[PDB]
Amino acid sequence: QVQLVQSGAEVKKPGASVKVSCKASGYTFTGYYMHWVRQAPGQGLEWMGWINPNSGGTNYAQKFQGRVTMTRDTSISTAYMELSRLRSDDTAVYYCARERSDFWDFDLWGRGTLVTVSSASTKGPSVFPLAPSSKGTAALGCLVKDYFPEPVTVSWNSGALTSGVHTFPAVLQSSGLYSLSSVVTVPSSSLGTQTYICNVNHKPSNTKVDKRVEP
Amino acid sequence: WKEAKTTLFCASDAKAYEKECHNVWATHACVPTDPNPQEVVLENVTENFNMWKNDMVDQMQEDVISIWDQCLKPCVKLTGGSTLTQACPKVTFDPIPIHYCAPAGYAILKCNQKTFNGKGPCNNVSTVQCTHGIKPVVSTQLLLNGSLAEEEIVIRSKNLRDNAKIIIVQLNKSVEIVCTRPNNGDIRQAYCQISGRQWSEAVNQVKKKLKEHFPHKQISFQSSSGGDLEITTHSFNCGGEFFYCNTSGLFNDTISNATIMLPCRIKQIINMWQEVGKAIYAPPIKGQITCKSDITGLLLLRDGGDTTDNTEIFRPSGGDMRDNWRSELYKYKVVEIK
Amino acid sequence: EAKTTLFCASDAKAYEKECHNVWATHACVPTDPNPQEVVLNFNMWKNDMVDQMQEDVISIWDQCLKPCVKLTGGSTLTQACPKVTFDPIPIHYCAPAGYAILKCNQKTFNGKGPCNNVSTVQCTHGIKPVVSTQLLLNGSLAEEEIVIRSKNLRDNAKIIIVQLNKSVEIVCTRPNNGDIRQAYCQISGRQWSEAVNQVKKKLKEHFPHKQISFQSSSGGDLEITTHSFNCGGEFFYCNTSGLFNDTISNATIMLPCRIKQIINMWQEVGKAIYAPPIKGQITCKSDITGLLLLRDGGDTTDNTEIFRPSGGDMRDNWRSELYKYKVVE
Amino acid sequence: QMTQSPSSLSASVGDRVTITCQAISNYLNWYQQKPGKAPKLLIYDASNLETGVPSRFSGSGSGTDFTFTISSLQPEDIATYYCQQYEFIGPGTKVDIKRTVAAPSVFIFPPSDEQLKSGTASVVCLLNNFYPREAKVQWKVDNALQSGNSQESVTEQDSKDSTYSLSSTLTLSKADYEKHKVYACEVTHQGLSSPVTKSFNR
Ligand SMILES: *[C@@H]1O[C@H](CO)[C@@H](O[C@@H]2O[C@H](CO)[C@@H](O[C@@H]3O[C@H](CO[C@H]4O[C@H](CO[C@H]5O[C@H](CO)[C@@H](O)[C@H](O)[C@@H]5O)[C@@H](O)[C@H](O)[C@@H]4O)[C@@H](O)[C@H](O[C@H]4O[C@H](CO)[C@@H](O)[C@H](O)[C@@H]4O[C@H]4O[C@H](CO)[C@@H](O)[C@H](O)[C@@H]4O[C@H]4O[C@H](CO)[C@@H](O)[C@H](O)[C@@H]4O)[C@@H]3O)[C@H](O)[C@H]2NC(C)=O)[C@H](O)[C@H]1NC(C)=O
Ligand SMILES: *[C@@H]1O[C@H](CO)[C@@H](O[C@@H]2O[C@H](CO)[C@@H](O)[C@H](O)[C@H]2NC(C)=O)[C@H](O)[C@H]1NC(C)=O
Ligand SMILES: *[C@@H]1O[C@H](CO)[C@@H](O)[C@H](O)[C@H]1NC(C)=O
Ligand SMILES: *[C@@H]1O[C@H](CO)[C@@H](O)[C@H](O)[C@H]1NC(C)=O
Ligand SMILES: *[C@@H]1O[C@H](CO)[C@@H](O)[C@H](O)[C@H]1NC(C)=O
Ligand SMILES: *[C@@H]1O[C@H](CO)[C@@H](O)[C@H](O)[C@H]1NC(C)=O
Ligand SMILES: *[C@@H]1O[C@H](CO)[C@@H](O)[C@H](O)[C@H]1NC(C)=O
Ligand SMILES: *[C@@H]1O[C@H](CO)[C@@H](O)[C@H](O)[C@H]1NC(C)=O
Ligand SMILES: *[C@@H]1O[C@H](CO)[C@@H](O)[C@H](O)[C@H]1NC(C)=O
Repeated sequence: QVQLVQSGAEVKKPGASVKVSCKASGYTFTGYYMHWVRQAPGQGLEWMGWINPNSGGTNYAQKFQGRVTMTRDTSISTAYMELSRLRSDDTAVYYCARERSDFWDFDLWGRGTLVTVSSASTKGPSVFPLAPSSKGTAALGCLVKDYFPEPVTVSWNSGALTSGVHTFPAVLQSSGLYSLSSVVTVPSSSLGTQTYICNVNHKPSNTKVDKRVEP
Repeated sequence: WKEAKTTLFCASDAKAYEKECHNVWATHACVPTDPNPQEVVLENVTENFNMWKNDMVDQMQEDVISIWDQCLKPCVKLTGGSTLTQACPKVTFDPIPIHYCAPAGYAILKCNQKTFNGKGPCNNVSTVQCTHGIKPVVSTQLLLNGSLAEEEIVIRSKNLRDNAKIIIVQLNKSVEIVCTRPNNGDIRQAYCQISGRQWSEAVNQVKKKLKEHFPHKQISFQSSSGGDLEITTHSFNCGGEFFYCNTSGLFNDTISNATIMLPCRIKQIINMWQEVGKAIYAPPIKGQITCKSDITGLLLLRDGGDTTDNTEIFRPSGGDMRDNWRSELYKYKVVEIK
Repeated sequence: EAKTTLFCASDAKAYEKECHNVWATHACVPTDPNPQEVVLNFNMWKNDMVDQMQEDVISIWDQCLKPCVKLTGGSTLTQACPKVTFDPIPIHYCAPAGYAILKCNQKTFNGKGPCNNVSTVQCTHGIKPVVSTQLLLNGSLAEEEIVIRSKNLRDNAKIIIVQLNKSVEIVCTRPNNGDIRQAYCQISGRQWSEAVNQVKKKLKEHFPHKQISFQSSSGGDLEITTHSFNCGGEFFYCNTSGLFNDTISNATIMLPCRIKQIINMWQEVGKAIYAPPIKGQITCKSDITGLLLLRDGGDTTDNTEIFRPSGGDMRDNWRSELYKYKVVE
Repeated sequence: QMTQSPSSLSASVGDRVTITCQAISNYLNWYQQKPGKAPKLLIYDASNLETGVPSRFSGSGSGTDFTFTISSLQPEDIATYYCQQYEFIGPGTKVDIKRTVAAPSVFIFPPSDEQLKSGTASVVCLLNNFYPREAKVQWKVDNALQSGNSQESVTEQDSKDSTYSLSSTLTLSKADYEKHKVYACEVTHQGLSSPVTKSFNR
């Protein structure tokens, strides 16, 4: 309704550029300044700058001066953020946000895009079933193994099944490749009765999987 | 042409009148240098080189043992079987460039590919009689007074995925290092000077080249894990005296952009590289002992096991001097012309 | 006295793989079972026989000891370098018909002067062509007393060849597998210490009122500054610092040696490179029968005359064996 | 330059939770950021409550000293809280819930025939919905302890029932895997009076 939709997660070699796009819907784009804020993994929030859609005029934090470029396309209500000369400490989640008033109250945020600065190289996940044979509540799941980079999203039954789902954080293997599990506890009675499919999506490799998890 | 293995001969510019030990060894061991040598380029041609199985490397090793057998005679040599006493004369010691040359009917191929990693096919090839002048500098951790890479830093290893196999680094720009024991105080105490800005920049360039071979990981430089002191320090010989230098200030993730001082000791009790054992040498000569040397390469060992912070840790190492010769002999193989 | 070509005879065996035999059979006739000695002024320094043998020994080595590379200023030469079984065998060099070989039976011939007890023989005795420096190996000993021989003792530039009364044993070994070039020699310090005094003593007879000192080599090619020889096809170079020492140990004496692939040739001016040493234990037990010494020149400090080991001219080695022989027509 | 205190705090449901931010004024805004999500603005101009936000959150300010209060901590309030003035943002305050000990359910998963055909074997032990966070899983193969063999991962604190879940993963080559028969994981938690063990036969 009133929304900011950003581009998908990225991986870029050090020294390269990344561009993040932010598309605003449900308000007058020209009316408010758009800001970009980044957040390294596990850390706090860092302001990068703002852009005026009327002017296209920009203000960038000194830390990023000369490395960041904020442009906009008022025709399609889109703001772009481009960071150049990426260094590994630039790995973070990037957010676009609307300044509502000259309180600098950011009432509206995009869901945020992960940018992994890394020399190489994308890998799709292998998706293995975590079958359940033990017993009145049974557990089943999906092992999403050996993928790069973050992130992967996992759902169950195309989103119909949500109660009792635990998608764990990925652990970074000794191979440098990530790995995670998604589990769900279900009624034991269900196991013969109902189909269970986990839906694994890894956009950085455009890998998408539907995996039926069988007894 | 045709790869083959034989006995090469050495040439050098040693002078019959010179009392220095490398000269004295060479005047008997080596013939004089050809003032104008003939190098025959092959245009487009392909040959396979293996720096890790190169009979030329094994020959220089036997040679440097022969030099040290004559130059650096220890007072006491300790072998598990025995303890031995002998004459301990001090000597004049300055490594001199050695050429290794092919006899009649054989040639030495030279790879001209500017950034050859050393095991594989060579794009540009030439035939020569002799290698360039190689100084048999014995050292650990830092490679001294050698040759630099023409284009960009090169990393060379027998097996990069195998942490236990040494990494030979060739630098793009040499970095100067000066170690001095001032005139008499503790006569064993000495020091080394390095430009932190130049060394810090050198580190980043090798770190960046390393990251290409481990794209996943971040790259950390750290002090030696442990072992014999010969390896845990930057160990070398200057004017017959054995220096052992603390490179904690060199292999550091946060290096000072200033002049760097490394502490050194002149050691009389050493572990031999030539053979397994211990030697005791005479106390140092009097006066100022100084070596101004060009750091042109590195010898690193990568840590084994699972990486804690998704970091790969590299620490200075060494000990098998054949690797020192490989750093210079990588681009040559002997072939028998037919 | 006349100049001619002698011919050699030996105890060579046609079936033997050892190279001195192999060379001897094609080059050399069999030993005479029935030798004749008929009792009836010489120069060992001006003897054509020595120049002959030198050519033979060169010839022997050319066939037995082919280096992998021969380094000459003009050129490099590369050839087949096979390891071989190497043990010098005694050679008899004999006069052709119409010629005879005079033999000095003199009790103690200095080798330049007149010999009184002379005999005629067809053949010389069996001489092993041991190529060596500093120490003379596997040769003949003096019958009566240690003998000093020189073209001129007053001229320090002339080599001094000493022939021993009683031999001293020397064992040099490279043990079975460490540095494969590393080797050692064992000599009885007591035996050698006595020998030195008995040669130091003889020397004081020619240099009265002077003390006799032994010291290490003054300098030169490595072949000459060390005791160099060939043992089982491998070239030994041994540090005689412990031998030429005014204060020799009564105890056992150990000399450091190296097996060397690069040598300076005595056959000709140049360098030869030989193959790496064979596997296994390499040992030579030899009898030290003579010395090659050089006397220091100049005004004497401390009234001592200093002597140092020398060599290099392999002809001097043969002169130690051919002194008592002249060729006659 | 922005200060925030405390760094983290544990609190029971219903408690009064107070956070402090230290900076001239104005202006000051408070954000709540839950795990994996973007920040959500709660308090603007120091004291003003954003529309549609529960009345339980509030903010106060005097001069350059500010405070943010949850009057009655609810389970869905697990988040980090950030004060901000213009560009600058406080390091944030992590607020998590304190609750009655809960035992974990335990489940174990054999490696799949899919994964085997590729030559590696991952075995997985699950600890489900427990509290406190502290927990200890150790792997037994044929009564043999293992070390460095496994990795584990923990969820964020659950917004409804305030529990945690934990995954521990055993990896080893198909070769090693078939050199043994009985695979077990042993879970030790304050909720479990005797440590539980789950296992299966190859
Ligand atoms: C990496 O490579 C680098 C370069 O490629 C290496 O750095 C090189 O290191 C070598 C040394 O290893 C250097 O060459 C050496 O320079 C020495 C110093 O040279 C200067 O000083 C001389 C004397 O100084 C007095 O006299 C002058 C009057 O002429 C006066 O102006 C001055 O103020 C002072 O009072 C001066 O005359 C020179 O011209 C230079 O200015 C130099 O002394 C070295 O000579 C050594 O060694 C050579 C052979 O290399 C011999 O010919 C010499 O005789 C001398 O040897 C002496 O020292 C030995 C060891 O102690 C003895 O045992 C010798 O027998 C000999 O001792 C005799 O002489 C003494 C008097 O000096 C007597 O007291 C004794 O009893 C004996 O008679 C040599 O040339 C290079 O300069 C240097 N290059 C660079 C760029 O810096 C680096 O080492 C390498 N690192 C590694 C690890 O390989
Ligand atoms: C001196 O002569 C004897 C032989 O007369 C040599 O002894 C030979 O030694 C070799 C190895 O060195 C052995 O394998 C042979 O069995 C020995 N032969 C005999 C007949 O004993 C000795 O090596 C000679 N020394 C030198 C320096 O040539
Ligand atoms: C060994 O020989 C070298 C030269 O041949 C000489 O300088 C050295 O002094 C010798 N050994 C001893 C103990 O003197
Ligand atoms: C040297 O090589 C490095 C690669 O490690 C490269 O980054 C640097 O620019 C090079 N510089 C020169 C002058 O060759
Ligand atoms: C110096 O080297 C020693 C031993 O090589 C090492 O333990 C030490 O950490 C180094 N210096 C410092 C200041 O640590
Ligand atoms: C080594 O590391 C410490 C910090 O770990 C730093 O303070 C010191 O200056 C460093 N020295 C050099 C020479 O890198
Ligand atoms: C200067 O030194 C600091 C550490 O004191 C270091 O972080 C920085 O990268 C250095 N920069 C250069 C250009 O040397
Ligand atoms: C050998 O000769 C020396 C002197 O040349 C003499 O002193 C010694 O007695 C002699 N020994 C024998 C047994 O003839
Ligand atoms: C030779 O003399 C030196 C001293 O001049 C002495 O140390 C050594 O023991 C002697 N060696 C022998 C074998 O006599």
